[PDB]
Amino acid sequence: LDHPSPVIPVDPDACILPDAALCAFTLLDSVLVTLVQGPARWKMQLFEQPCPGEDPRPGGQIGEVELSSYTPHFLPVLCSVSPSGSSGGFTLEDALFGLLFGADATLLQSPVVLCGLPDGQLCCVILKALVTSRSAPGDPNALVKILHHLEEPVIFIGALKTEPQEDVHCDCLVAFGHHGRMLAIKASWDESGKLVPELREYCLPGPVLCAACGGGGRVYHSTPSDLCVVDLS
Amino acid sequence: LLESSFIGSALQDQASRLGVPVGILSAGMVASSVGQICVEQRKKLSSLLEFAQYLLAHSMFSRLSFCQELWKIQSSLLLEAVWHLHVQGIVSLQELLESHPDMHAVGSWLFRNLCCLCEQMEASCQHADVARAMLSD
Amino acid sequence: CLDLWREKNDRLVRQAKVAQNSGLTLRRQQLAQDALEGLRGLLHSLQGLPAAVPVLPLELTVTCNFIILRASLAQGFTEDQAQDIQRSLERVLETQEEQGLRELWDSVLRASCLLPELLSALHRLVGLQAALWLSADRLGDLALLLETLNGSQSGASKDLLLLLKTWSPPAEELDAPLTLQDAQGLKDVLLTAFAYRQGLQELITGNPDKALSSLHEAASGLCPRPVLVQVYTALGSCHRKMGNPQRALLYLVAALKEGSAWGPPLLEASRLYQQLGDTTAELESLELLVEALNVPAPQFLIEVELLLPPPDLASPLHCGTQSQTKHILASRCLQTGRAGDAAEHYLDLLALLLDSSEPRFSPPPSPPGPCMPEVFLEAAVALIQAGRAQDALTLCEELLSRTSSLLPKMSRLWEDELPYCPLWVSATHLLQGQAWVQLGAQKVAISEFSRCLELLFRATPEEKEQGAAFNCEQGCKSDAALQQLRAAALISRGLEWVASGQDTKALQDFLLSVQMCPGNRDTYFHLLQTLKRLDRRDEATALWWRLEAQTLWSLPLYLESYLSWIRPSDRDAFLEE
Ligand SMILES: [Zn+2]
Repeated sequence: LDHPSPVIPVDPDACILPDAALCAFTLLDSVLVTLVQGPARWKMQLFEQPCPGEDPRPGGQIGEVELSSYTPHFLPVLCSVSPSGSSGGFTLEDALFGLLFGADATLLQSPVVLCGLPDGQLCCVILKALVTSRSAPGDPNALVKILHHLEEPVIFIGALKTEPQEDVHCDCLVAFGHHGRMLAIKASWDESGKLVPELREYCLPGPVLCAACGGGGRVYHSTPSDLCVVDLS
Repeated sequence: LLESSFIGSALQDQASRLGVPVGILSAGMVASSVGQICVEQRKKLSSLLEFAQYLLAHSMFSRLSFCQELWKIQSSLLLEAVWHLHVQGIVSLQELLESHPDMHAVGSWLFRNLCCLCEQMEASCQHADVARAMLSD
Repeated sequence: CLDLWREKNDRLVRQAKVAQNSGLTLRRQQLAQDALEGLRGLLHSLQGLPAAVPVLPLELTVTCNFIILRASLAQGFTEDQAQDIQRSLERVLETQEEQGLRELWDSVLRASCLLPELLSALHRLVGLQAALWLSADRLGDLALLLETLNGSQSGASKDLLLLLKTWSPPAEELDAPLTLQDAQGLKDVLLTAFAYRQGLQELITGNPDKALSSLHEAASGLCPRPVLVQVYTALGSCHRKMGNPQRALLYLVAALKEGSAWGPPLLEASRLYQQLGDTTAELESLELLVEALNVPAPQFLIEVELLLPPPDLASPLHCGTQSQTKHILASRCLQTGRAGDAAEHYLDLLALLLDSSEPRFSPPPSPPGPCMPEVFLEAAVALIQAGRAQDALTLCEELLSRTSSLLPKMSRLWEDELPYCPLWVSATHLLQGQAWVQLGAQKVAISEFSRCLELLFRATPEEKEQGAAFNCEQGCKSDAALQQLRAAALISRGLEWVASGQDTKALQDFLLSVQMCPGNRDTYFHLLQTLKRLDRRDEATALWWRLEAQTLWSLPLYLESYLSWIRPSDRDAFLEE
């Protein structure tokens, strides 16, 4: 942004990982995630991003997987989610985090990266658990898992501070669709003296065309007619 | 050695360590392994002699030190073994007998071996073939 | 026009070769993608015409130089290259004389037996498509194609390696339009790659006799030193399976010397010394492996690497990560009884895993291995057998402080099978407990054994009704892990009843563990010793005859280890009395 007519061409020097086939990508702290189309199998990767203020580099790829589950307009989408204790992502609450991803990611304090897929499948992967090499390929059946299949593609993933009583520790998980199934998720701990997840597949209007989150369980979304809000709080 | 080109490199390594020509170590180890050996005896030996043929093709075998070490053994050695050494062109029967100190001891040993052999030729025909062949040689 | 098209093909091939030899990590891939777009546009320009004979050997050399640079960059063949082959083949078919590649190839080679002067390009196209089918694992029809290229009367030659040896390249490749690689340079690669894969497959399927032949074939000829390493390593494995240790060592030495990447040799070394029982050197080798895995260019050409498959887990070439290994060391250290060594190793494991937020990710042992909480247990069992029990508690407490939010709320305690607690909790209460025995605290010991037992019976661990997360498949669900964990905490508590002199309560817990897991005998031992203290004969003999009537499948490690810890040496001696 320092950047040594008010139009500016980029020189191809500014190119890093010319992978060419990459459709999505997201960011954590010191870690970079892409997600790249190939043959049948789409592969998530995971590179370094040099923590010293150097020549702007990828590094060596740490790992790679195949989202075997997916076989192919709509780009798929990536969101990271770190748990409490540990940045442009989201933090959940320890109850939830443990609820969705399991002990491993809780114990590792491991960021977990959600990909939204044109299928409509909403897949998480634990990042710690993705470090491989030529000698050591990632098994997807192990390593990538699948929360809940909206039958329609994905537009926007977030999470929300219901019960609000910069780093806010959210208690509910948000998706959205094109045709407009939402799916918010929660921790209950109810009726059996045991933690259960609270699913809610609502049905909004229309084509949904983007989304966001504002303070206090208020999701600012858009249909073709109108900019409309939903409250969960 | 009881288990090819690898084994040659192994003896090269040992020789570089001890500052010995590879031939002496190869011969010594071969002779000691023959003493250890003494059917599948024959097959182990055949493979050992193929490897010794490789050693000799690469000039990594001192035949004279080999004869010397063989006459240091002199007790475990069967006649079959030394005939196979002869037939595989490893050592001539001539060079062997002209490298022992005690010529009388060689004579007595051969006497014993051949006296046992000419009884052994009356055990079975398949042994008697090999016996007759080496006896004629 | 074909002057210009050929000058363009030549220009882009020279660009690609300049990039392969020179440049940096960016400028390489930049010039490669430049040349790739060039070859794409030129292929579209050539495919626009209804092809003539003199345009055909240029189009096929461009098709091959396009697929080459495609798979070199992608680091893999795909089906787009198969369809490109199909396009160029229908273009050869429609010039002189549709359905699919096999009959298309048969007809095209019939047309090549009419001697159009492009067979230098046809053999190269066979090279690329054979390579595609090789990376796609389509070995059967590959034989059919190369069988059709050679005499059809050699149809009984089912073996691909003899058939590839007989397949000659056709010409010395006179001044045609320039190419990145020659057909014999591809043939050499095909040979070693096919031989290597057949040998590895034979190894994993338990024919390390047949494997030697195929692998020596990969060694003799075009073998980059990196592949030579992997060959020799596979030989290590084969000889090790046979029974021949010294030849095995020989190969591994060669692999180490030639290699800048000696993970896999030392792993075989480990498995080797494990076969002998050379425990000391085994642990020495694994310590070397750790340090080795501490330390860490792609040619625009088809090398062998491209065609090799990813190793399985059954292979000798799967080498985990530092973290995944250091776990090997400590686990294997801990079945021997080097608790002190074990302990160091484990803390260092755990240090790596949790403390890494800043550096590159060091990961957990994978989910064929144990789950991350099974690792905190292995840490604790090691620490107890050291006698570091104030540490075996800052373990069990750290663990349940992170995962509280998960643990069951145990209000079923008030409302008294239906609620759910996974075996690693009940187990953290087991080992929190035995740590208080070492410290000397009867009260809080019997507390923790009772708390373990309540979450074994007044919960079920197998409630996989709702797939609610990521979870432990194996280590935590086994009916084995249940019945033996019950027995463990029941005996653990029985010993504290014996210490207090309440041997009736001890008898109750021992009698229950007998009903629970009748194939421990540690249970029957403790029960029978108590009956021999109090009221021997009829009870004891009734259980004797039971034992002799009665007369380890997949037990998790921290539990196996715990049983071996508590069991008495003077066991069989007592049981034959
Ligand atoms: Zn487990």
